[PDB]
Amino acid sequence: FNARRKLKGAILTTMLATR
Amino acid sequence: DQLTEEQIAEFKEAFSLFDKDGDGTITTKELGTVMRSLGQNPTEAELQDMINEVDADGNGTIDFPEFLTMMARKEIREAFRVFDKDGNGYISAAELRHFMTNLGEKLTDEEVDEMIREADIDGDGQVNYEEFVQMMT
Ligand SMILES: [Ca+2]
Ligand SMILES: [Ca+2]
Ligand SMILES: [Ca+2]
Ligand SMILES: [Ca+2]
Repeated sequence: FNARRKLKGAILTTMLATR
Repeated sequence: DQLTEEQIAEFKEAFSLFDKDGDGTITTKELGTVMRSLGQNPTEAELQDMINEVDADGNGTIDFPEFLTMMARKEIREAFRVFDKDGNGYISAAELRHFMTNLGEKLTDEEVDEMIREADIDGDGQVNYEEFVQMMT
């Protein structure tokens, strides 16, 4: 498990989805 | 300049949260569904334009090499507010767990805690805005 990948990947999705 | 393997794996994780059916491409409908679930309301024209701006080979969907091209070429506060559901300025483990299962993800308690610990700089066991910003910058 890569905690940084999972967290930053989810934050980058939120940033994209909220433009 | 460079792209590390860690940076590519993060872009790959992000791509996979949009690719809801796991078929290797993001459609307008998958984008629409994710954006609505995070509180946005794109029109059909906006969803089609967004896919078109990223769809470099023109087949009408986004694959990871196209997604990587856009992410390498490119509001952290508005994202922080998605995670900080009660708006008290601190992302708790419970809030992160909740945000992650609403994305359809399967996580253990230890896993959520490992993510809190990764972002937690001062060590109070929560993630404030400054720690959120430092994670992404
Ligand atoms: Ca798909
Ligand atoms: Ca394409
Ligand atoms: Ca909170
Ligand atoms: Ca903290």
